Amino acid sequence: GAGYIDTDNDGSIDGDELYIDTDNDGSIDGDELLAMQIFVKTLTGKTITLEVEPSDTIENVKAKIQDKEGIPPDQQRLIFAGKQLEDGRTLSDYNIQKESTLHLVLRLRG
Ligand SMILES: [Gd]
Ligand SMILES: [Gd]
Repeated sequence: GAGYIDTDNDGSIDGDELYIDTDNDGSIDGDELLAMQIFVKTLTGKTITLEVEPSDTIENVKAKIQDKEGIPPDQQRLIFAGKQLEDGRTLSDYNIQKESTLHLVLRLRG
């Protein structure tokens, strides 16, 4: 879940006020302050917006794609600026940051 919250009480909803609730439990904790949105460009042309943290593993990222799109992780390979992404590494390992684009290609074995 994501929503705007008027933290500062300007009365004017601002860009630095998009908050992201990863757990979907109604709140943002200290860890979710670092949450971000990344984009995943698929082959159907559809672009998926993902809610992630820099500590998320690529395997987690793939699990989230399945929640949203129904695609099994075994069928998923992710690419970021050339480097294909290893399941056990994190978004931070690859220096994947807010509003980065990942490419989702089709995994074929052998
Ligand atoms: Gd504000
Ligand atoms: Gd939360």
